[PDB]
Amino acid sequence: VHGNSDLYWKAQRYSLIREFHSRPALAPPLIIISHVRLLIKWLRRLSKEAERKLLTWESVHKENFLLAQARDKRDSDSERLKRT
Amino acid sequence: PKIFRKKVCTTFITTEKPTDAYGDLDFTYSGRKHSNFLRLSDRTDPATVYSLVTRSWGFRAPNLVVSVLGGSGGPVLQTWLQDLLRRGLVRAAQSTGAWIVTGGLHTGIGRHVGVAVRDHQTASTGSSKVVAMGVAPWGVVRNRDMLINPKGSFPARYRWRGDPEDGVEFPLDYNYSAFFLVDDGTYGRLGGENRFRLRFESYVAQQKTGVGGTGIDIPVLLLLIDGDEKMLKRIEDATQAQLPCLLVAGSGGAADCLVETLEEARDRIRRYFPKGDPEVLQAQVERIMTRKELLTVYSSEDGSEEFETIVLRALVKACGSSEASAYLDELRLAVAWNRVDIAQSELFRGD
Amino acid sequence: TLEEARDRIRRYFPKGDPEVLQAQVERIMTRKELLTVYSSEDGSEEFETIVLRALVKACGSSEASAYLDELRLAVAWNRVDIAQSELFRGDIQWRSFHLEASLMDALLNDRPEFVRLLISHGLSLGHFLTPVRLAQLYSAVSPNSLIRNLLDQASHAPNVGQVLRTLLGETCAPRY
Ligand SMILES: Nc1ncnc2c1ncn2[C@@H]1O[C@H](COP(=O)(O)OP(=O)(O)OP(=O)(O)O)[C@@H](O)[C@H]1O
Repeated sequence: VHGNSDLYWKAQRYSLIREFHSRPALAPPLIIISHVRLLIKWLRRLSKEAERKLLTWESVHKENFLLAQARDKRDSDSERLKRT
Repeated sequence: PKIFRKKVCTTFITTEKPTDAYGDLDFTYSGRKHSNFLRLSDRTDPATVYSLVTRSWGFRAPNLVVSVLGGSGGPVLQTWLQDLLRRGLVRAAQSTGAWIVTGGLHTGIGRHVGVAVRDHQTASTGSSKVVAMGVAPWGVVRNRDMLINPKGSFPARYRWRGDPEDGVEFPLDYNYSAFFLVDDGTYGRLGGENRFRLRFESYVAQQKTGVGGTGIDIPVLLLLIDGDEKMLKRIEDATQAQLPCLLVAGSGGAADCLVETLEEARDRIRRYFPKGDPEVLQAQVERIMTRKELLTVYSSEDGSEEFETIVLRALVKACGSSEASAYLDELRLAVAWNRVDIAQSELFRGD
Repeated sequence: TLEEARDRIRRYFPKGDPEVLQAQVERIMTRKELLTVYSSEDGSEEFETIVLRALVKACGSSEASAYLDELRLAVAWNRVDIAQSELFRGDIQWRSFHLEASLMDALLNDRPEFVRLLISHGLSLGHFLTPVRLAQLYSAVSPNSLIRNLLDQASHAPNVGQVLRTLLGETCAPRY
């Protein structure tokens, strides 16, 4: 079981971190002042060129990945037997 | 730094003004990656042009420079010559590492070379592009009025393919990596750009190959297709600067020079390839035979890997004086091109 | 077709009825282009090429419509090896809509190699994707499929963006 349990834990670990991120930012004894803050709030009711430089960098690595995959497929022994 | 590209190069209208068009040019709604761009004046110093290329834009040094000329067959070339342009030239430029100096317009030679570059990039995965560079006059550009705004490193959405008008303005081929648009302020003439082409290729043929130089001089070869009368005046302006040439078998002035090298009647030979101007162009034939060694023939020996060997034979024949310096240059160029298979079977046979 | 004596030619293949069947030879030479010859060129994969040459020769009037029909028939037969080595050699100056029509035939049917082949020969998809063509792409849906039922439920209130919203919600869902 040990392998599938480690994969399941690594997948759920994001959900546990994300639910400590969105909490009232005080300890439970003192959270009542933040529920009062929430209750009165209920009663009242990357830049553009940095994104472009990022996505062009990603597209460079995508093109290198697909070329290296194609060169590894072409130099295999079964494909070379097909061409022979 | 971005104003530095404008403060070095100037443009004349002849009232000379600092330039305003340095571009990271891209094409609208198309796959091709941003391309470099410059609008330039004529009679500029080619040293700062080259330092713009290898320091600012960023291109490696050439191991070979092959400029293609001609333009007789307008819309469609022979498929035999499309086999020559695709499987002879562009894959040799992919292997050795080379620049192709061709008119960056969509007419004549630059269209056919652009077909060969596109077809070779499709049917081959070598993880490296073919550096093709384009020179063209500023007056014939289709959308020259879009490229003004001097802000910096701007991708100008150059509208190719639009407003189809023929004969006057020509669009830019997207199969080129960098553009050198040479301006005379004429806006409609064909171009006195042949002087800048000869000065730039002479300056490239002065420099040395390698990391800190310390190598051989960069070989520059000229490839001709059928052409016109002004192409033969372009032959002579090339071969005065000690640049060898190479001839194809199709028709025109190229086959004119072939049959003239196979052997009054010569004036009759002049009276059917252009049908005009006998005695001035007969003096051009006289200067062709003053050189006699910077001209080679491709038609007798044709092949795929035969092309790079014919380039070497053109460089050996045009070397001239010393024999041992010629074989030294052939060995060090085989090292520079990173091709062991040439030097092992053509330089270490035993002769 | 390799070339009085023609009545003598009639007097040994059936040995009978000379002049009526001579009028049949007359009507054969009225057509003169719907007749092809197999004997000079024989081969295994030569047969399908000879079928194409018979269809090109009998096309007649327009040249560009003949090469358009040869390309779209090579798409319809699902044979890339014909179109690559007999239609993209370099003799034919292919235009835009000549390639866009065969690209629509290669998208509506499931021919991926023609999609890669026709995109690689210099076609711009920014001009290709007309919203009428996009409606024709989502039209070619099998009636016993899943998206046939899902696009019928999206027309109850094409409507692809509503299908993506009812699958993926507000977030994690594209627009159109
Ligand atoms: N400005 C250009 N530079 C380089 N190649 C081009 C340019 N315009 C078109 N091409 C290439 O040439 C082919 C089309 O040729 P052409 O430009 O003669 O007709 P077209 O523009 O398709 O006609 P239409 O105006 O009907 O679209 C296209 O596949 C394209 O890849």
